[PDB]
Amino acid sequence: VRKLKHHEQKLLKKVDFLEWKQDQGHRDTQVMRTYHIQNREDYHKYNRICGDIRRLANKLSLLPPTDPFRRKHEQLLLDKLYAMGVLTTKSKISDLENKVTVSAICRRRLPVIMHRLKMAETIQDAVKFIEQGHVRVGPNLINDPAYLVTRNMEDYVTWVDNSKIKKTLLRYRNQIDDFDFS
Amino acid sequence: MLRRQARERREYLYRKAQELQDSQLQQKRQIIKQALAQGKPLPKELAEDESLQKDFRYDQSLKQVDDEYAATSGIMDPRIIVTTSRDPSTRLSQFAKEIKLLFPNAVRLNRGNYVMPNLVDACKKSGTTDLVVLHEHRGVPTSLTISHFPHGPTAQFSLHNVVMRHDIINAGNQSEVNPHLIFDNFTTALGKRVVCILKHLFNAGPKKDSERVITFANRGDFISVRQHVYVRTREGVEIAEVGPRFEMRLFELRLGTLENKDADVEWQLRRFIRTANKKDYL
Amino acid sequence: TRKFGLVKRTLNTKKDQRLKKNQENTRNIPQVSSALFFQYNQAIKPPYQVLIDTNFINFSIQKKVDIVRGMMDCLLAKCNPLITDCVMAELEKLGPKYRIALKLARDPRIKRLSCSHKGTYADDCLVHRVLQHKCYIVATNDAGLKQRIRKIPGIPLMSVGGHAYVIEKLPDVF
Amino acid sequence: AVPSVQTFGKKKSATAVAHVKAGKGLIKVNGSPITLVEPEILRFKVYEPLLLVGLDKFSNIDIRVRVTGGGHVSQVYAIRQAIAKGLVAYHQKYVDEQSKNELKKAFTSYDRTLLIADSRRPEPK
Amino acid sequence: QNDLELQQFLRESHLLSAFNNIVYQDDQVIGKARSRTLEMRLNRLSRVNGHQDKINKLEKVPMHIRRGMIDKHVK
Amino acid sequence: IKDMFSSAMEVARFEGAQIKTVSGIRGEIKRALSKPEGHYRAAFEDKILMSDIVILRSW
Amino acid sequence: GPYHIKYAKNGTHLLITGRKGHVASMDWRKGQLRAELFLNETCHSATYLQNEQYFAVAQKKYTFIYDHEGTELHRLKQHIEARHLDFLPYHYLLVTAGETGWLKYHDVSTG
Amino acid sequence: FDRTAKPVPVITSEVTESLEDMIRRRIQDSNFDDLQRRTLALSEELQKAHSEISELYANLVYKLDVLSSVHFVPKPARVETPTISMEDAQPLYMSNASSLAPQEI
Ligand SMILES: [Zn+2]
Repeated sequence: VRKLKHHEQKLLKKVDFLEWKQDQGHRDTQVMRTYHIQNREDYHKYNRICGDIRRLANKLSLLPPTDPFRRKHEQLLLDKLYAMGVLTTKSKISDLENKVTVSAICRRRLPVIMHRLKMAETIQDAVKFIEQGHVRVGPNLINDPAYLVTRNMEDYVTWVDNSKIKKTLLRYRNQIDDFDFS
Repeated sequence: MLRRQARERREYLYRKAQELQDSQLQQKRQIIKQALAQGKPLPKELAEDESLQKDFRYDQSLKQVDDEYAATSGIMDPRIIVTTSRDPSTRLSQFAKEIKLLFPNAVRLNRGNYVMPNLVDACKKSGTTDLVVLHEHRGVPTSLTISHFPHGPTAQFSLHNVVMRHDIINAGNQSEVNPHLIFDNFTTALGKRVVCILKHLFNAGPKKDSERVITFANRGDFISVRQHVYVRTREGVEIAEVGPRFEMRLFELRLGTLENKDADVEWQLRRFIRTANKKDYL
Repeated sequence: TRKFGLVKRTLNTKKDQRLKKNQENTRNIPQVSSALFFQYNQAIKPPYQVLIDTNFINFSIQKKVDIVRGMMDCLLAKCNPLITDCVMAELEKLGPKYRIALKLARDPRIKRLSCSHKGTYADDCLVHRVLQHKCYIVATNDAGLKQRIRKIPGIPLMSVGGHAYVIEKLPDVF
Repeated sequence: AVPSVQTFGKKKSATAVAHVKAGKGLIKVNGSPITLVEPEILRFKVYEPLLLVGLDKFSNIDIRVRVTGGGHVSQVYAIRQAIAKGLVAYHQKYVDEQSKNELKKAFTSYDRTLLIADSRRPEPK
Repeated sequence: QNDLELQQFLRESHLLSAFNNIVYQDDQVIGKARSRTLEMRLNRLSRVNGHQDKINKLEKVPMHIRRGMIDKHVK
Repeated sequence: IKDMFSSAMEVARFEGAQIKTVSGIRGEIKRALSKPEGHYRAAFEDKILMSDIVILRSW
Repeated sequence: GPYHIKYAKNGTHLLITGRKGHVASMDWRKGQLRAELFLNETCHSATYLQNEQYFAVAQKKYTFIYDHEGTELHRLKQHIEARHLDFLPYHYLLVTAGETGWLKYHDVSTG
Repeated sequence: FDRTAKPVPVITSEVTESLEDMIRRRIQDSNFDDLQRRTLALSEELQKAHSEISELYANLVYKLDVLSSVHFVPKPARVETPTISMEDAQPLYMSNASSLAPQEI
């Protein structure tokens, strides 16, 4: 579309082919670009899970404050989300509405975990290294980039053995032992 | 385990970092709770802070042992390893045996050629809660270090006036019962911290008839440690000294284990401040 | 062979020029006037030229001070009173309660001065005249315009105070 | 680029690094022949990786060992561990897996500390 | 008039009537009644020391929508 | 520290005293050295220099 | 395959859509490929909007709107399981019908 | 001259007696700063709110377990009787004795 003239813009104020109100600012596309999300529906599945969390938090808030049921369930939810890694802290109840985002879940995906662990320089590099078969979480090889890492499961995200990446880093430090297969 | 302990240490330090802002928001919420209870006007900043008032509908249901000791306070009994400096004398070995007998779940371990980073790792993988290291100057014990695991506080005490059971007692054996503890004249937050550290070396819930009493009494930043045996006569309680007597002085408290020298200092003794004489910190 | 990390092409709202927000995406230090000493305007001399503001006329009528005669008594010199187009437009917008002020502004001893700006805002118009040329004396009783003229160096300020006009920041008036 | 292998051996503060490449039979430790490794009384500890499997296994390779740290005993044990592991790794990389498995069986039957590091860490009771 | 819970109950008697379709006590009141009564109390406390512009600010509504809502409410 | 005192008895009367450096570094007399006689051990809040002079203020 | 085809109202552009997600927009008389998408998904229909510059594809659940080069502009959450697409060129209305039994008219100019 | 710090206090008869009298008093009062062992009717509208929150919590924790759980996640869900009745429906059986123990009868 060419640039509208002045008299045309007044008659065509609402016209926009690229930004619609139902797009919600292309927040989904922004988040997928930040965390290299490949599947299109991943943001919306994550958003539905966040919506369940926020709906439950709203109901617990509408419960009376000095309710043992309310306090127990809010602490249960805070502990569960913190253990998964979605919540950075357990201090505030209000984080169950303010700090539950899609990006918070996407920061627990495997390439973001590797990039934070300095295993890969970019999230896209981490994605490619995952699909190329270099990454194991424990004994198990993970070639799915969408795999979500728990706080406990962070400690076993490591390079697979016989990896050219692992041999390269050992050879850089001059600590490569070929008996160990490197 | 190498990756687990570093990650948990990072999470612990992050909690210590966020604790200040959490406390500030706590006082901002406490004004609202008092204002709602008393019908008192709010200040201007809390009146115009719309986000805090919107979050108060969630945070209205928020309400003590320390963070390092919170997970297992009263659940699992401690395991203490009592060790000495590198080449202990016979008198230091005797005092180490005495301190081991003072604590109810403590084993005395030969130092030998043990490196402190290797000893701390061994303690961590073996699951001991506490490590106590004893120092001396020609047979006289001068220093006592208590370090909590896996990343707990490390407190260092200067021992004075040390008298041992091998000297005073000609005969008799220690009762080795879960004792009754007496913490006296600990008022400040540093005193509460020292009380927590010293208290959690002992087993939870001694039974009522226990005749052993261990006393830590604060006199002018000096902690007198006594061990006594009581018999409940109808006239009163008579007291027998049954253990070592010493005065201990906290001079350094660090937020890390014994191996770490880069650990943050919770408290340090400052000898050469101008007004050092006036204050009593414990 | 296929590339790795394949993603679906979508709209980059940060960097697409078709969007309006991305579509939107020498040094001048003016010289100090040679009419001025450090705070003293030395070029100015009689006959002075006095830019009148609307409330100056209104307070002149309330205190029954003649405009030309009162200015001549205040300055002890001949003056040229100038009313700009925006000032006359403000007096005309003031309505039917101020037709006396309108007529006393229409008095032919007051010389008109054309404006080539959009809108009718006497404050910015007079301040722009002042910031350009140092030959004017600003007659006003508005507090904000008084503060602006006081901040501008080398510019005399006239006001209606009490029985007659009072001058300020003109060293010649004794 | 010749076929070559790098392996490590440890005993306390001692560390030995063995480079096993294609060669003719040169077995050198710290730029010196293996037959000058001191002490005399412990030279057969260094010799025994060679003697368990035979010198024919060494007929076509060159071993070069650089050792730092520790004392005489620790360095001897580090040397022999590095040489045994380098033999196993070279015979797995450029010779057959059957040769590798037979070497590993011989070394394990004699002394596993030739292959796996002996770590005397403390055990609290 | 110095008493608090009586004046609060009188002020919030309309909300409790609207949403309880008594449960006036804070440890019993649940749901929308709890939310709106907390909002009323907080707004009342904030009114005296908060600037009115920053205290009461309407939800953004298009002109024709808000004018129609006002006209129907006034009817 | 040397030259402040002439014997360990003189040191032992003044043990525990505040001392300071011309730089301004504060310290404490701790113990009397056995040999030679007038010397003593002192603890300061920082490392001091061989160019420094230690002073004790009395009346 | 199979391929559902659509022509521009000029007839200068052709928009093919395979059932297995291969959607292509071309200038068939010039032999010039404007866009080509491999969605790896079930696709039922496609239509052009007011030009060849925009086109709508009825995919597995939601209907998507792409530009001339092939970038996704919109994902219409309100249009669910549409099998039939249409465009009213004077009203700028994209009309979707499908498995749900709901007929939906969407203004492509305002959204 | 000014001294930098208080000397280490000496233990004397009066100090020991004061300490022992404090210990005696706290034993008599039984005040002991011991570590204690840590352990281990609503209304119809409140019951309905609790039931709704319980259902929502069950579904949410199921979906979070599906996200983070290493294995497959199942969906969230004694009278006297013969044990052959407690079995599944098939021609055979393996256990005969009734469910209740003699001590339970
Ligand atoms: Zn003008």
